[PDB]
Amino acid sequence: FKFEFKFE
Amino acid sequence: FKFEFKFE
Amino acid sequence: FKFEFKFE
Amino acid sequence: FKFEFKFE
Amino acid sequence: FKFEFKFE
Amino acid sequence: FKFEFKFE
Amino acid sequence: FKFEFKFE
Amino acid sequence: FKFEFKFE
Amino acid sequence: FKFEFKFE
Amino acid sequence: FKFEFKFE
Amino acid sequence: FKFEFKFE
Amino acid sequence: FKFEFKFE
Amino acid sequence: FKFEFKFE
Amino acid sequence: FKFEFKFE
Amino acid sequence: FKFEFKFE
Amino acid sequence: FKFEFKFE
Amino acid sequence: FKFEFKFE
Amino acid sequence: FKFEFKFE
Amino acid sequence: FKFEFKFE
Amino acid sequence: FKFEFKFE
Amino acid sequence: FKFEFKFE
Amino acid sequence: FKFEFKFE
Amino acid sequence: FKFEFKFE
Amino acid sequence: FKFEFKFE
Amino acid sequence: FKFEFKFE
Amino acid sequence: FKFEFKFE
Amino acid sequence: FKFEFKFE
Amino acid sequence: FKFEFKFE
Amino acid sequence: FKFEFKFE
Amino acid sequence: FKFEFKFE
Amino acid sequence: FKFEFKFE
Amino acid sequence: FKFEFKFE
Amino acid sequence: FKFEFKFE
Amino acid sequence: FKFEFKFE
Amino acid sequence: FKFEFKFE
Amino acid sequence: FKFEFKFE
Amino acid sequence: FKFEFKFE
Amino acid sequence: FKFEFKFE
Amino acid sequence: FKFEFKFE
Amino acid sequence: FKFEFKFE
Amino acid sequence: FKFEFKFE
Amino acid sequence: FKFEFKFE
Amino acid sequence: FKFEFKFE
Amino acid sequence: FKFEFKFE
Amino acid sequence: FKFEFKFE
Amino acid sequence: FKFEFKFE
Amino acid sequence: FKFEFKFE
Amino acid sequence: FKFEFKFE
Amino acid sequence: FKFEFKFE
Amino acid sequence: FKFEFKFE
Amino acid sequence: FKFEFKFE
Amino acid sequence: FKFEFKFE
Amino acid sequence: FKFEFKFE
Amino acid sequence: FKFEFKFE
Amino acid sequence: FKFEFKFE
Amino acid sequence: FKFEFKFE
Amino acid sequence: FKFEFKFE
Amino acid sequence: FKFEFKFE
Amino acid sequence: FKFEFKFE
Amino acid sequence: FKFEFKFE
Amino acid sequence: FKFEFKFE
Amino acid sequence: FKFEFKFE
Amino acid sequence: FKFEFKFE
Amino acid sequence: FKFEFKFE
Amino acid sequence: FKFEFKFE
Amino acid sequence: FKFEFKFE
Amino acid sequence: FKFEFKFE
Amino acid sequence: FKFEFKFE
Amino acid sequence: FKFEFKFE
Amino acid sequence: FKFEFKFE
Amino acid sequence: FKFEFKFE
Amino acid sequence: FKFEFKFE
Amino acid sequence: FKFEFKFE
Amino acid sequence: FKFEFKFE
Amino acid sequence: FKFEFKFE
Amino acid sequence: FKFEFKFE
Amino acid sequence: FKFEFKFE
Amino acid sequence: FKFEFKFE
Amino acid sequence: FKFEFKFE
Amino acid sequence: FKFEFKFE
Amino acid sequence: FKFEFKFE
Amino acid sequence: FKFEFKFE
Amino acid sequence: FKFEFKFE
Amino acid sequence: FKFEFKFE
Amino acid sequence: FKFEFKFE
Amino acid sequence: FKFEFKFE
Amino acid sequence: FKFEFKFE
Amino acid sequence: FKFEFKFE
Amino acid sequence: FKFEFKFE
Amino acid sequence: FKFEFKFE
Amino acid sequence: FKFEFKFE
Amino acid sequence: FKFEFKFE
Amino acid sequence: FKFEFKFE
Amino acid sequence: FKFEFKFE
Amino acid sequence: FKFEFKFE
Amino acid sequence: FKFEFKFE
Amino acid sequence: FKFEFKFE
Amino acid sequence: FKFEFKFE
Amino acid sequence: FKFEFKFE
Amino acid sequence: FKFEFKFE
Amino acid sequence: FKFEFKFE
Amino acid sequence: FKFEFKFE
Amino acid sequence: FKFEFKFE
Amino acid sequence: FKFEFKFE
Amino acid sequence: FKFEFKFE
Amino acid sequence: FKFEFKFE
Amino acid sequence: FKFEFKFE
Amino acid sequence: FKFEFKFE
Amino acid sequence: FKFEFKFE
Amino acid sequence: FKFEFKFE
Amino acid sequence: FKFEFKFE
Amino acid sequence: FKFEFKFE
Amino acid sequence: FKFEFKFE
Amino acid sequence: FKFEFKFE
Amino acid sequence: FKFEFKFE
Amino acid sequence: FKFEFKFE
Amino acid sequence: FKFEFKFE
Amino acid sequence: FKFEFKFE
Amino acid sequence: FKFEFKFE
Amino acid sequence: FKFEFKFE
Amino acid sequence: FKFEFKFE
Amino acid sequence: FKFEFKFE
Amino acid sequence: FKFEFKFE
Amino acid sequence: FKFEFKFE
Amino acid sequence: FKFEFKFE
Amino acid sequence: FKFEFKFE
Amino acid sequence: FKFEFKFE
Amino acid sequence: FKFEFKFE
Amino acid sequence: FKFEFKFE
Amino acid sequence: FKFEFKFE
Amino acid sequence: FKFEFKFE
Amino acid sequence: FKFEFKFE
Amino acid sequence: FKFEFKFE
Amino acid sequence: FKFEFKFE
Amino acid sequence: FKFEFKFE
Amino acid sequence: FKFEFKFE
Amino acid sequence: FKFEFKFE
Amino acid sequence: FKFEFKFE
Amino acid sequence: FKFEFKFE
Amino acid sequence: FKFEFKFE
Amino acid sequence: FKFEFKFE
Amino acid sequence: FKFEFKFE
Amino acid sequence: FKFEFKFE
Amino acid sequence: FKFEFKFE
Repeated sequence: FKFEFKFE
Repeated sequence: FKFEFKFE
Repeated sequence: FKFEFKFE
Repeated sequence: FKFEFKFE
Repeated sequence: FKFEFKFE
Repeated sequence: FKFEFKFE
Repeated sequence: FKFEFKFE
Repeated sequence: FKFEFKFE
Repeated sequence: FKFEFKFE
Repeated sequence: FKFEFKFE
Repeated sequence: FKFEFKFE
Repeated sequence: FKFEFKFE
Repeated sequence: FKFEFKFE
Repeated sequence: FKFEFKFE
Repeated sequence: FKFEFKFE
Repeated sequence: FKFEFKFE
Repeated sequence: FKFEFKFE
Repeated sequence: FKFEFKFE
Repeated sequence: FKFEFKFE
Repeated sequence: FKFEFKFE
Repeated sequence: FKFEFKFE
Repeated sequence: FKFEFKFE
Repeated sequence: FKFEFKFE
Repeated sequence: FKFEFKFE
Repeated sequence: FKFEFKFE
Repeated sequence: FKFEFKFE
Repeated sequence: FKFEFKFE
Repeated sequence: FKFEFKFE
Repeated sequence: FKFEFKFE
Repeated sequence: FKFEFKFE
Repeated sequence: FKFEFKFE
Repeated sequence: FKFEFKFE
Repeated sequence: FKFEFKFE
Repeated sequence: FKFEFKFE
Repeated sequence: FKFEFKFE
Repeated sequence: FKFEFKFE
Repeated sequence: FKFEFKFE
Repeated sequence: FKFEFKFE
Repeated sequence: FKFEFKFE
Repeated sequence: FKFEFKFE
Repeated sequence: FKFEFKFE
Repeated sequence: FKFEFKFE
Repeated sequence: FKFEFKFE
Repeated sequence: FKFEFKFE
Repeated sequence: FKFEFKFE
Repeated sequence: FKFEFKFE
Repeated sequence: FKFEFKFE
Repeated sequence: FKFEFKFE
Repeated sequence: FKFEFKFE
Repeated sequence: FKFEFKFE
Repeated sequence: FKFEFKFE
Repeated sequence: FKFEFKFE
Repeated sequence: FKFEFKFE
Repeated sequence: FKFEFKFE
Repeated sequence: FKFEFKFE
Repeated sequence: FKFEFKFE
Repeated sequence: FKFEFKFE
Repeated sequence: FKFEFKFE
Repeated sequence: FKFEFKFE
Repeated sequence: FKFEFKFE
Repeated sequence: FKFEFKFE
Repeated sequence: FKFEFKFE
Repeated sequence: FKFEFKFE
Repeated sequence: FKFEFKFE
Repeated sequence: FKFEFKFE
Repeated sequence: FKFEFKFE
Repeated sequence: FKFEFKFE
Repeated sequence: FKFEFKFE
Repeated sequence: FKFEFKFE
Repeated sequence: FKFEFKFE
Repeated sequence: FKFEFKFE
Repeated sequence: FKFEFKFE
Repeated sequence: FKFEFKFE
Repeated sequence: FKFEFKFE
Repeated sequence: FKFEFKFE
Repeated sequence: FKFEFKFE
Repeated sequence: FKFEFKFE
Repeated sequence: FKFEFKFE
Repeated sequence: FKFEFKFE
Repeated sequence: FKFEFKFE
Repeated sequence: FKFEFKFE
Repeated sequence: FKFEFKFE
Repeated sequence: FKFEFKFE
Repeated sequence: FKFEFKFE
Repeated sequence: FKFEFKFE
Repeated sequence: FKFEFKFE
Repeated sequence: FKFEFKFE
Repeated sequence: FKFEFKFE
Repeated sequence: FKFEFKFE
Repeated sequence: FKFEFKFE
Repeated sequence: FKFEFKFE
Repeated sequence: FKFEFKFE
Repeated sequence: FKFEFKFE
Repeated sequence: FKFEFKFE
Repeated sequence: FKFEFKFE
Repeated sequence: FKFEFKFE
Repeated sequence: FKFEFKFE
Repeated sequence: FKFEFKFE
Repeated sequence: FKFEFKFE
Repeated sequence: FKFEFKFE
Repeated sequence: FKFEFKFE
Repeated sequence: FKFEFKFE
Repeated sequence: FKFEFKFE
Repeated sequence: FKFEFKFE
Repeated sequence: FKFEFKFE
Repeated sequence: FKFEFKFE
Repeated sequence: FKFEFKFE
Repeated sequence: FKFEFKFE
Repeated sequence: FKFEFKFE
Repeated sequence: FKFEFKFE
Repeated sequence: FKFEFKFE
Repeated sequence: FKFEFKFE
Repeated sequence: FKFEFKFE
Repeated sequence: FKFEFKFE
Repeated sequence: FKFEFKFE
Repeated sequence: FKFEFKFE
Repeated sequence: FKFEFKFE
Repeated sequence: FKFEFKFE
Repeated sequence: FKFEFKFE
Repeated sequence: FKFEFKFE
Repeated sequence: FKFEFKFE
Repeated sequence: FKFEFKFE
Repeated sequence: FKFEFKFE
Repeated sequence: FKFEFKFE
Repeated sequence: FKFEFKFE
Repeated sequence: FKFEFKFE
Repeated sequence: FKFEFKFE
Repeated sequence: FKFEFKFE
Repeated sequence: FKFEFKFE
Repeated sequence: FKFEFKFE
Repeated sequence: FKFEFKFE
Repeated sequence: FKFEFKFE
Repeated sequence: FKFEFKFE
Repeated sequence: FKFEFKFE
Repeated sequence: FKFEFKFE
Repeated sequence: FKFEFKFE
Repeated sequence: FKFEFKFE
Repeated sequence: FKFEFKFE
Repeated sequence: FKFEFKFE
Repeated sequence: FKFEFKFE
Repeated sequence: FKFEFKFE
Repeated sequence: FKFEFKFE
Repeated sequence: FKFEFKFE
Repeated sequence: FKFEFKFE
């Protein structure tokens, strides 16, 4: 399982 | 306002 | 899986 | 008011 | 997949 | 009141 | 695909 | 009461 | 495609 | 009561 | 295409 | 009770 | 095209 | 703002 | 069971 | 900021 | 039951 | 920073 | 029972 | 459009 | 579009 | 009972 | 779109 | 009782 | 989209 | 009582 | 998205 | 009373 | 996302 | 009273 | 994530 | 009064 | 995780 | 007054 | 886990 | 004033 | 109180 | 008070 | 008070 | 006050 | 005050 | 004030 | 003030 | 002010 | 001010 | 200002 | 300012 | 600014 | 600034 | 900045 | 900066 | 910087 | 820097 | 640096 | 103990 | 006991 | 005891 | 002890 | 005692 | 002692 | 006494 | 002594 | 006395 | 002596 | 006197 | 003498 | 006088 | 004379 | 005067 | 003359 | 003047 | 002239 | 192991 | 293992 | 494994 | 494995 | 082991 | 694997 | 694999 | 072991 | 793979 | 051992 | 050992 | 041993 | 030994 | 021995 | 020996 | 011997 | 011998 | 012999 | 695009 | 993007 | 993409 | 990405 | 991916 | 990643 | 992975 | 990792 | 490691 | 290990 | 190692 | 070991 | 080694 | 792993 | 060993 | 070796 | 041995 | 060897 | 408010 | 032992 | 042991 | 409000 | 162990 | 309201 | 273990 | 209302 | 494991 | 109402 | 895994 | 009402 | 995966 | 009522 | 993918 | 009642 | 795409 | 009852 | 209004 | 298990 | 109105 | 177990 | 309004 | 399993 | 009215 | 056990 | 599996 | 507003 | 009326 | 698979 | 036990 | 009336 | 695939 | 605002 | 009456 | 026991 997030 | 999402 | 969002 | 959406 | 929205 | 929609 | 709406 | 609709 | 409506 | 409709 | 309606 | 209709 | 109706 | 997640 | 997290 | 978790 | 944790 | 836990 | 109704 | 009804 | 009703 | 209603 | 109502 | 309502 | 209401 | 409301 | 309200 | 509100 | 409010 | 607010 | 507020 | 705030 | 605040 | 804060 | 603060 | 702090 | 009008 | 209108 | 209009 | 509009 | 528009 | 729009 | 748009 | 959009 | 978009 | 997005 | 995305 | 993400 | 991710 | 993660 | 992870 | 971990 | 672990 | 451990 | 009453 | 009366 | 009166 | 009243 | 009045 | 009032 | 007025 | 008011 | 006004 | 106000 | 304003 | 203000 | 502003 | 301010 | 600012 | 500041 | 800063 | 500082 | 028994 | 039993 | 039994 | 049984 | 019993 | 049995 | 059985 | 009994 | 059997 | 009893 | 009794 | 009693 | 009595 | 009494 | 009395 | 009294 | 009286 | 008195 | 294939 | 497949 | 397979 | 499978 | 298997 | 299984 | 088995 | 099991 | 057991 | 047994 | 036991 | 027995 | 006993 | 068994 | 007996 | 006894 | 008796 | 006795 | 008690 | 008490 | 109690 | 209790 | 209790 | 209980 | 209980 | 239970 | 239960 | 269960 | 269950 | 189940 | 089930 | 299933 | 199923 | 299926 | 299916 | 299908 | 109940 | 009910 | 029930 | 209820 | 209750 | 029902 | 049921 | 209630 | 039913 | 209560 | 059923 | 049915 | 309450 | 069925 | 049917 | 209470 | 069927 | 309260 993998996950990645970016904001701004 | 900017957003990003990654899954799998 | 990929996702991208923009507001404004 | 502006919006954007991206998928896949 | 693409999407775009405008209001006002 | 004004509206817009884009798809594809 | 395109869409447009007006009210008033 | 006034209305408008656009498609395609 | 076009559309127009009036009421009243 | 009054009504109107336009198409095409 | 055109349309018109009256009631009353 | 009164009615009206227009077409074309 | 024309149309008219009365009741009563 | 950056984020990451791993599971399994 | 395994887990991993990253921030920044 | 880094994190880790193990279970079982 | 077992558990393990790491930080930094 | 390191941690450990055992139960049962 | 009893009943009564008027329209128009 | 008057109505009258009796039951029983 | 008037209405009249009586019960009982 | 009694009842009454008007539209338009 | 006017409305009128009476009960009892 | 009594009731009244207007739209538009 | 105006509204009017009276009770009692 | 009394009531009033406007939208748009 | 303006709003107007009055009570009493 | 009185009330007022604006969005956007 | 602006807001405006008045009471009384 | 009075009120005001801005986001983003 | 900016914020603005005024009261009174 | 007055208020102001920034995140991130 | 920066913060900014002003009052008065 | 004034305020400021940093984490991490 | 660093911290920074300023007041006034 | 000023402030500073470190953990770990 | 139905009314049909077929033309064809 | 229905009203049917076929045209084919 | 229905009204149908079939064209086909 | 329904209004039907078929076109096929 | 419904309005349907079927095309097919 | 509903408005239906079928296209198939 | 609903609005449906079915395509299929 | 709802807006429905079906596509199948 | 809802907006639904069903695809299937 | 909700926004629904179904895909199945 | 909600946003739902259902896939299934 | 909520964001829902269902996957089943 | 919530974010939900339901898988099931 | 909450983040929900359901898995069942 | 919360983070929930529900498995069940 | 909370971190929730449910397992049932 | 909390950490919860619920099992049940 | 709290650490919660529920088991029921 | 129902009682149906159709008109049209 | 059920009772229908369909006039049309 | 139930009572329907469907006008249309 | 219901009482249905349909119009349309 | 319940009372419905559905106009449409 | 309810009283339903549908419009549409 | 309860009172509904659903417009749509 | 409630009073419901739906719009949409 | 309670009063709801749900717009949507 | 409540007063609900929903939007969406 | 209580007053809610839920936008969503 | 409360005043609720939800956003989301 | 109390005042809430919940953003989420 | 409180003032609540939630974020999340 | 009290003032809360809960971020989460 | 308090001032609360929650984070988490 | 009191000031809290609770991080968790 | 206090100043609270919680961590956890 | 259901069982229905409708009489009417 | 359903079992239906109609009697009218 | 359904089973219906209609008598009428 | 349905099984229908009509008797009239 | 449900058991349904309708009477109208 | 249906099976109907009509007697009348 | 349907199977019809009429007897009258 | 449910049991329903509907009369109407 | 239908099969009808009419006797009468 | 539930027991339902509807009367309308 | 529940027991419901709905009248309406 | 609950006991429900609805009246509307 | 509960007992509920809802009137509306 | 609770006793509930709702009135709306 | 509780007793609740809700009016609204 | 508690006694609850809500009024809204 | 408690007694609560909530108004709102 | 307590006595509670809430007003909001 | 919709596609049916009915075999029977 | 549906695909129907009937058999019987 | 949706796919049905109805056998009966 | 659904897949329906009916039998009966 | 969702999968149904309805047998009846 | 669901899997439905109906029987009846 | 979720799994339902509904028997009825 | 759920497993539903309905009966009825 | 839960285990639900409903009856009714 | 948790275990529920809800009878109703 | 809990054990729930509901009745009602 | 914990044990609940809730009767209601 | 607890033992709960609720009544109501 | 969760497990439900609902009988009704 | 602890023992509760809550009657209400 | 406690023993709780609640009443209310 | 401890013993409580709380009446309220 | 205590003995508690609450009243209220 | 009389009381009576006996132990042992 | 024995006990006795009077209030008021 | 033994226990006894009287109220009122 | 008599009570009786025996343990052991 | 053993237990016994009487009310009323 | 008699009770009987045995454990172990 | 073992368990036993009697009511009434 | 007798009960019997055995585990393990 | 093992389980057993008797009612009535 | 006997029950039997075995897992694993 | 394995599973087994008996009713009645 | 016997049941048998095996997974994996 | 694999699956197996027996009824009756 | 035996069942057999294999996926993948 | 692949699929397989047996009944009876 | 055997079944076989392959996709893609 | 591709498809395949076998019955019997 | 074999089947074969190809699209696109 | 009158009511009477018996059990056992 | 015996039951009785009286109404009116 | 009268009612009577027996089980077992 | 005996019960009684009176209303109005 | 009047009410009366009897138990036992 | 035995059952009985009486009405009227 | 009379009813009787047997199972097993 | 006897009870009484008066309102209005 | 055996069944019985009696009516009237 | 008036209220009256009696017990015993 | 009489009925009898057998399966297996 | 065997079946039986009796009527009258 | 006697009670009284007055409001307004 | 008699009936008999066999399959397989 | 084999079948049988008997009547009378 | 006024209030009055009597006991005994 | 007799019937027999064979397929394959 | 007598009481009084005045507010505003």
